[PDB]
Amino acid sequence: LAEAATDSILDNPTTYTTSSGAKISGVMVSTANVMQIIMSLLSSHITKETVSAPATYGNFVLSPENAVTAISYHSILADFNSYKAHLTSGQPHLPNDS
Amino acid sequence: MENWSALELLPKVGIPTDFLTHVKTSAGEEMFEALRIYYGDDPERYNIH
Repeated sequence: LAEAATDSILDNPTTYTTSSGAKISGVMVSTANVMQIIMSLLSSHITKETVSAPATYGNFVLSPENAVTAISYHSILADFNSYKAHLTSGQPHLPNDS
Repeated sequence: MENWSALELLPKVGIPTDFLTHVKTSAGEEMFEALRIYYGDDPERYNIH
């Protein structure tokens, strides 16, 4: 039942890992009765472990590419040589929420 | 320890390896890291854009 599932396009290798290096492959959920039966029957393979999990939710991140589209639109729309945000000194910096 | 590395074939194709450091220093390590994340180069640290 666990083997038949296809894997996902996204999977962070550092999240949901046990105290050892083992990677968690998935989760089985069922009512209380089924879990009682399984934990009684297959007690040898069951084990209680500590698992590292994401402490907080994920963030909205704005794609760096869409700055290029905005700059192209401004190139069309801005006055002759009036636009200047695309050139600057020092390290280049894209507006970001990091 | 790999059979061979991607950097080794860069001179064969016609791009010197030192040029990669030129691009990295031009990007400034802030925008470079943002773009490297965006392109999916770091699985340990990825978010949906």
